[PDB]
Amino acid sequence: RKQVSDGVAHIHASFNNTIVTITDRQGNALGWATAGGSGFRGSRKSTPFAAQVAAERCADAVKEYGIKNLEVMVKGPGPGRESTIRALNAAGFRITNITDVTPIPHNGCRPPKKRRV
RNA sequence: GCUUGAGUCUCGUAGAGGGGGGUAGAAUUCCAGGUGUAGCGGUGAAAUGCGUAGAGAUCUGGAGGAAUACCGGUGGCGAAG
Repeated sequence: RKQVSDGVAHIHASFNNTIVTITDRQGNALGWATAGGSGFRGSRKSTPFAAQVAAERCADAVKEYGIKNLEVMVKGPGPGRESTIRALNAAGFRITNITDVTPIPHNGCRPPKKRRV
């Protein structure tokens, strides 16, 4: 409907997935799409190429809004995160800045006991 | 008998030493919302499980429990824990 020209992107980046969702600095969501929502499975769904395709299916999914400026909130380990930031840059968005917003607890809770092979 | 051992008094310095009572910010979880769709989750690959009664993701508000990131250093205190 309307125009923003400067939105916000959020790349949740797990070791198993990398979901990318956009809003306009208001929490009112606009467009979301996952690396897993495109037929990919197994290790294939955890590749930076899956990140590229995901970026493309958000970029096309936002053409009506047509923002020309982006800020990216990269969170969590990213295998595919490393390449997602420049795919959007090429998708017709002059990314202003990147920000590592990975939440760090002040020893609030006991973490789960990780893999023990 | 004596004052060197051992004790007492006057004056200050450092400290995660101990007990009790207050309070604070991140973080996880749940609930109430607003937006928002087909996925989420995990794996060697899957499956159980979760999702159209609207999940996952995003912003706001609330509730409860536990512990206090950097400072931090084989640095400090304590008879040991």
